Amino acid sequence: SYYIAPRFLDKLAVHITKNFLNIPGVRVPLILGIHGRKGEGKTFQCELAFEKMGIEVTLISGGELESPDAGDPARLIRLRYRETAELIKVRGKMCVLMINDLDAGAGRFDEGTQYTVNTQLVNATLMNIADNPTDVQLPGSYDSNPIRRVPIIVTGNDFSTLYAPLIRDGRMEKFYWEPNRDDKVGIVGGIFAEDGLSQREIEQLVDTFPKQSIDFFSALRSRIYDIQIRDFIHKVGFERISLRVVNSLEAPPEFKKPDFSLAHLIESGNLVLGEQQRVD
Amino acid sequence: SYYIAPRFLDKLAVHITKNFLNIPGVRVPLILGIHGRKGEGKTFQCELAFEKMGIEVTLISGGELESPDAGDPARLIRLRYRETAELIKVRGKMCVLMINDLDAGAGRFDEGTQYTVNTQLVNATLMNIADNPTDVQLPGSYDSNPIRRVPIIVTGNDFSTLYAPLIRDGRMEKFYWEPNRDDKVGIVGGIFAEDGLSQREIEQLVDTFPKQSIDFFSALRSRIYDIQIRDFIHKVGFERISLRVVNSLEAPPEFKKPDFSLAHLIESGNLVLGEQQRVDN
Amino acid sequence: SYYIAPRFLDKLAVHITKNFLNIPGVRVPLILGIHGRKGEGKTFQCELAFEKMGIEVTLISGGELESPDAGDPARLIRLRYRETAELIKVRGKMCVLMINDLDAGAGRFDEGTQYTVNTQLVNATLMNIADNPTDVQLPGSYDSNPIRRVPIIVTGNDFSTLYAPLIRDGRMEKFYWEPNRDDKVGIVGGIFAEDGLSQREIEQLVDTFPKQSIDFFSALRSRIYDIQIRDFIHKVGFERISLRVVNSLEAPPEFKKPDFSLAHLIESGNLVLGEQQRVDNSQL
Amino acid sequence: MQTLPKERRYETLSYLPPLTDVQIEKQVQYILSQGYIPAVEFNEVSEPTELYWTLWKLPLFGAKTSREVLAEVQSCRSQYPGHYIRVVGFDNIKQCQILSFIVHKPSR
Amino acid sequence: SYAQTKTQTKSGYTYYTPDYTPKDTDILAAFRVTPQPGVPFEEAAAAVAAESSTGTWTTVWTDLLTDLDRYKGRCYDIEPVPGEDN
Ligand SMILES: Nc1ncnc2c1ncn2[C@@H]1O[C@H](COP(=O)(O)OP(=O)(O)OP(O)(O)=S)[C@@H](O)[C@H]1O
Ligand SMILES: Nc1ncnc2c1ncn2[C@@H]1O[C@H](COP(=O)(O)OP(=O)(O)OP(O)(O)=S)[C@@H](O)[C@H]1O
Ligand SMILES: Nc1ncnc2c1ncn2[C@@H]1O[C@H](COP(=O)(O)OP(=O)(O)O)[C@@H](O)[C@H]1O
Ligand SMILES: [Mg+2]
Ligand SMILES: [Mg+2]
Repeated sequence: SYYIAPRFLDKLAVHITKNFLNIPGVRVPLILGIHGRKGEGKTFQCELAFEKMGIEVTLISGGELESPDAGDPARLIRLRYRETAELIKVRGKMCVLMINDLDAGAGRFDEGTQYTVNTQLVNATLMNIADNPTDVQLPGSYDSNPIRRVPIIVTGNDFSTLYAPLIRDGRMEKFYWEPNRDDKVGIVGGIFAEDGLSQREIEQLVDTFPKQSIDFFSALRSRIYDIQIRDFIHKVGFERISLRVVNSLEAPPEFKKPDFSLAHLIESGNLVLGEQQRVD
Repeated sequence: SYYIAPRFLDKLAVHITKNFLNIPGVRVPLILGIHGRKGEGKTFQCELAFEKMGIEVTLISGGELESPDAGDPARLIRLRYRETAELIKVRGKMCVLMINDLDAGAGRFDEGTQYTVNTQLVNATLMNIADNPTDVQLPGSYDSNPIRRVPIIVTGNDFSTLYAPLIRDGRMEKFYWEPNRDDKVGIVGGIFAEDGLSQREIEQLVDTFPKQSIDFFSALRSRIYDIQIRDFIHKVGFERISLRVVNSLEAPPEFKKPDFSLAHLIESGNLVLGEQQRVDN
Repeated sequence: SYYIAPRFLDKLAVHITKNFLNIPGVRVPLILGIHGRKGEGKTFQCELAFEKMGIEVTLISGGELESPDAGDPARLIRLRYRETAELIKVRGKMCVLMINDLDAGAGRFDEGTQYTVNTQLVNATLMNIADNPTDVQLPGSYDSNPIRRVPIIVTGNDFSTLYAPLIRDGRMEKFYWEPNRDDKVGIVGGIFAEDGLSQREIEQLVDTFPKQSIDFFSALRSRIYDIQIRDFIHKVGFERISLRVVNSLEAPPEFKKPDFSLAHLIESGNLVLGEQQRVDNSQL
Repeated sequence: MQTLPKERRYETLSYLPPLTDVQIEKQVQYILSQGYIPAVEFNEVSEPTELYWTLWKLPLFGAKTSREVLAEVQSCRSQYPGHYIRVVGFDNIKQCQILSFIVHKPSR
Repeated sequence: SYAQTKTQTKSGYTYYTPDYTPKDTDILAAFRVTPQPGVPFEEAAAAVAAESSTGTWTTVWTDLLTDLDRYKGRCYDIEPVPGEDN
């Protein structure tokens, strides 16, 4: 029931549609890349959009091709591209392959500041697919028969300089997604829709923290049981909190549905602000 | 006899209980991070809180997270996690894994500093356990059996120098430690509890040195013993002080409890400040 | 025959003996750090002190704390600590591990200077041993066995360029050494004790050159022996001076004690001061 | 003088007194130190004629510690209490088995 | 921009190879190769050396019980035919 921003949906629609469409005289970028701040919800929006459209999605982890002890990215991206192409025929629906954190989540500090051998391989593989999308080749069992072209989505914080050729060529399209007031109200409104908050209340939350990530507001819901747990500990007592809960056959702890008010959310908001401030 | 701050106690108790409790819908972070200033009572207080509740602790050293073998420290963490996971199923009580001083193990000091592949792997491992705590397996095995969830306690000096994806709302609950006036009075009061000081006197001691770490009071406490030992060395003699203290078949030298007066302690406190000031200059 | 300052002897005697004694309800710092200006007698007076009390020393160089293997300088400190712990059990005497010139081992100077992981891990390891003296382990060998506590002595020029949490009152006892007039007179007097100078003469030597380290006065004696040695080289001849010091089956050359006077000592001291000034007032 | 009793034997290390869990740990440690691949085999009957034993799972190509091998033996032992179980060590360069010894016999 | 030079510590631990020098006890073969359009020259040569020897692109549990470099044919030289395309 989560809200999707109209702009985000439009950018996905046009890219997927145009690639699948067969209009002569027209050139289309195969790869689309989205860069934004962390916890903006780029991954979350992509997954939602595909469900509404009903189009099949193949997901490849950023850490799956960044790790030295994983395999071969060059052999992997090719294999995933072929498999996605098979879905269109069998499934009879549009199929898209997307990558998350191409230059991130590896564990390395640089985050694309310094290139790696593995970084070079992805660039090489992607460039080959973008030039010749219709024909993609594995090491063995070369097939003469062409494959249906498949659109690619990529999300990150920023794009490396190695990709600059593709963008100048116009083979890659870069979309910068930043939330607005209207977008915030939608997303915040969707999260707390089940709780039941007035329109005026939702506006106040966004106004309290004008410059905040989308992830923060979602994280606020989690710290509602804290008061109950803290109070519960006292009745049981510190001496034997562990034993009863960890490995004892008794009735499981029961918590009444937390009351939802704006005051509680502001108090919780301040605490997370303070902690983030001190850490950075 | 040692005082634990209620703030510090309630923060630990909730995180550890919440991991073992199952509440539908709520996403609970696995790791708790305690960070602050040096010698403010981060490691010491954790020990006290694990004694009162009476829970089993698995320790990992800070500088243990680098080896002359690739992969080896990353394998170390998974192994220690699974050992703690088994303990819950056997003993029938809470168990916790604490990595102390994680700032000097994984933390990037500065841009200049060059790192190996091991530091990459340790960040990569901790992200996996924080995502799939129930599904932890060793690299290259044919077991794949669901194991028990184990909460992690992490202590450091500066989290500003620590891999960015690790410090996330869903992944790690951070916590900043800084004792207040009341907190200081309680703790310092606990140190000098056997000495016998009035409430007013204890207040004055904190007021004299307000911008001080907790260890600073313990330093002067231990220092009110120097004169006695120095007198003992002279009487015995410098030529035979080793045999009289290491391989002696006699009775250990007793030391009468020195005078613990506010005026004498302030004098001693000024002396320690003077030592720090000399270094600072 | 050398004079050790009573301030320096007391500080060392107390810290070491305190660690071996187990006074109940007292938390003791494991590491003693001594810092001061260069050539003031930090290292030298330690070696005099350990010899007097007759206690065993294990030595770690400062420049030893870097190798092309990851976490290998960190492994060395643990190994050298355990070896010292065995000496107490077998020989039955006090033992001390000493790391000299730690400033050049695990310290960062500017911001430009690129370092390595080892610096980070050396500081990590020293904090651990200070925390848990009884529990020191080696990688690949995990055995539950307690070992005896060993005190550590550290010498440095500047501690400012060192990881902060490692220098705190609980973890390390700090000591600043800067000898006074009475300390100077005592030490310098101890060097020239055999020579035979009056009290007033020894006072004058310190007064003439007040802003000087201890090493200055020990370096002064070397220059008085120049004349005798130069004359010896000439008499033998430059051609065959080598086969008369290294591998010679003859009685070693003997030198008489030179005229140790105030006037002669002053002149020599002025010449050394000129030599120091020359390096300081250098353009490029 | 003493007459030798009739007893059935099981190749290597069968004449020594029954191996303790510490002793088996040391023998597996030898296999990993040389760089051989450890593998677990099990069989219903112990006969000199038969030379193939049914392989338990797959060879352990990525084994870092001897504890990982012993954990695989305990899994097969709990599953098959009445089967013989042995540990083998494959060498890739020589292309031959280097060590093979029995760790479990059918209980009662 | 700020560039730095460094010293480092080390942790420590497949068919087309032009660096290889042929042995006196080797069987050598010359092929006149014509690939399909859209196939590289070095890729086509590596395919011939693999398929005429052992093949084996994917490693199985049986393959790890033997040496892989010992029994393997390799391409060491590529020369173009004059006045001809691909
Ligand atoms: N609550 C307390 N009661 C009695 N003594 C305390 C207490 N808290 C701290 N201390 C003393 O001060 C020292 C502080 O120890 P830690 O808890 O290791 O400090 P820290 O915050 O972990 O310092 P860093 O950042 O790891 S160096 C202890 O060794 C005790 O001597
Ligand atoms: N007490 C003394 N009696 C006789 N000679 C001394 C005495 N103290 C110092 N000296 C001389 O001066 C030198 C000073 O040596 P150190 O003890 O290394 O000084 P230092 O302060 O440790 O040098 P740094 O700071 O490590 S470069 C000694 O080697 C002796 O030659
Ligand atoms: N439209 C949305 N509705 C609800 N939650 C959202 C929405 N967009 C993002 N989120 C939240 O964002 C988090 C995931 O962020 P992610 O999609 O990975 O962002 P990014 O890729 O920009 O880092 C989740 O907690 C998810 O609930
Ligand atoms: Mg600590
Ligand atoms: Mg020195």
